[PDB]
Amino acid sequence: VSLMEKLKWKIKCIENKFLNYRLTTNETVVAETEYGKVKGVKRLTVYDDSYYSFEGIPYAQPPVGELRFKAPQRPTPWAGVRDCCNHKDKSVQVDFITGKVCGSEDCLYLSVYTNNLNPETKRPVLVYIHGGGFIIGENHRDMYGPDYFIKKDVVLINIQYRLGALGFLSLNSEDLNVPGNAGLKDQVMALRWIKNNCANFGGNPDNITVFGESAGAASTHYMMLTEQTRGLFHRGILMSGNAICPWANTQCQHRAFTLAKLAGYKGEDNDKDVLEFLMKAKPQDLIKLEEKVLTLEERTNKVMFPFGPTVEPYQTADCVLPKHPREMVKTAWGNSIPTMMGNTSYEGLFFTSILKQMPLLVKELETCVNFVPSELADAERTAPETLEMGAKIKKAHVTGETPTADNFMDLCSHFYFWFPMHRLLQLRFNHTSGTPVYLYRFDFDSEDLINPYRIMRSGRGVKGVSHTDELTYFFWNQLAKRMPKESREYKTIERMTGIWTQFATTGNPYSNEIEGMENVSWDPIEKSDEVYKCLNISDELKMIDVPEMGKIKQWESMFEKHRDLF
Repeated sequence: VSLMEKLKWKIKCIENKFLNYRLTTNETVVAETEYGKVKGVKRLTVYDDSYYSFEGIPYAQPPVGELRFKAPQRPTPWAGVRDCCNHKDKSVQVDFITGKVCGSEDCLYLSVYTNNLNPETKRPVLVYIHGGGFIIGENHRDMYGPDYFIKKDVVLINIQYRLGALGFLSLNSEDLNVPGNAGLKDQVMALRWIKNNCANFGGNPDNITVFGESAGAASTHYMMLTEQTRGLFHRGILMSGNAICPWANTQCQHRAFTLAKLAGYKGEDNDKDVLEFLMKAKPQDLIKLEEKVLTLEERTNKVMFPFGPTVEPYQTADCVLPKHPREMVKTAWGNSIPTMMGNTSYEGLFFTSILKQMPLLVKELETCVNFVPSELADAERTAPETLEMGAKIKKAHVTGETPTADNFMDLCSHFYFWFPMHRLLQLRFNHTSGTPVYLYRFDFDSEDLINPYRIMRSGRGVKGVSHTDELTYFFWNQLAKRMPKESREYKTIERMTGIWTQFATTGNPYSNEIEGMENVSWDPIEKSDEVYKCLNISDELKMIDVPEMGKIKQWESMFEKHRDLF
């Protein structure tokens, strides 16, 4: 458990060291950027492809010292040619295997990849925003390698942004000018850099697609909601997440004091003095104590992370979320670009690790009161309003006589992913105008090719298609290897990067380019279909009604006399 793969991870980080060097070439090139010239280097893949790599391009000022917790400031445009032949490090975070803190505050970088720099005509630009709960993640190629996408004629850009309290501290007093959402404002400025720089790498600035998985999906949705990013891109793909997910959003303004207190602060709960302490502390001490900010009860109520995107307590210079997610769906420019959304066929299997420890988690399901949406439920969660709402949940997911893991994990698929998706689509349908949304369901199961997230649900061996299982067919990671191109895994890489690039190009995810799509006719959802159609992606590709629709609809029935709140 962990120490097992702790040494594994160690003896697979040193691979990535011996393979990264080996796959480096001598072919350097220089591209224009608005801040000055940048030097990249051609790299190779295990499939005998190659691509140009520019890593460590700053899109903002290093947010250190006085810039800590504040909105990003654009960088200093440099003389000469800046080295981008190496990664820069990841935002400060608790690494999943080591367990202790890694990364740096100097993390506001993006990386640009493409198989050809002078291309004949201009390529679609895909911008990937990583997930990780807004508390972990990176654009390092041990985790998100572009090796599969650069088989296609696209420009791929992978961004970083501030995580944890360093990204998402929020304070009421306008005075202190720490409204929240620093990490989302980082994303905004990365997208602004992309808009005005992608042409320098062969990109088409009229054909940008933003996509992300989990917190990166919530992020992509936030970038579709704010008027700050209006017009800055043209398609969005939400993979296992949106901004009205219960975990995508927390009111955290009174949690800074608690963080300060855990770290040694002596003084009041006044924000000015709380800030003066948190500005002086070592970044790693804060990040390691993040752990403990949420209260014992906040956890019962399913608040997942102490700091994250929030409704800002006032709107200044660079605001992005002046209002709650459901309300921004109203005039949001992004409802009017082509969109694809989807989930895996067993998201909640991504709770085995948690559940393993104190299986008491399961008895929750005896009334399911804790999974009632927080906005409908009472603080104690025993108002007859709440016990009866929970009975509705409880019936949709408890299958027989007594609750288990599968019911709990199945319940989690809906609480954290499918139900919010449903709520978003229906809100979207009436804050709208003609704009296709397409649904997929990722249902391809394999153990011969994996990604690191599998050992951070330290599961190994276990079937079903968990949250994050799809990333393996989009991105290279240091646990990957060269599969034979007959294999079901290689074919799935082909299909997934093919569909995503097809969507990025025309706003329509279908083509006869895709072996296996030959019998797929895949149309969007509209305001009126009673039941959602989706492309189910397995060893075969098949259009089907979402199997989850029945459980979704009963979740909707908790709102039968609170319809305004649905």
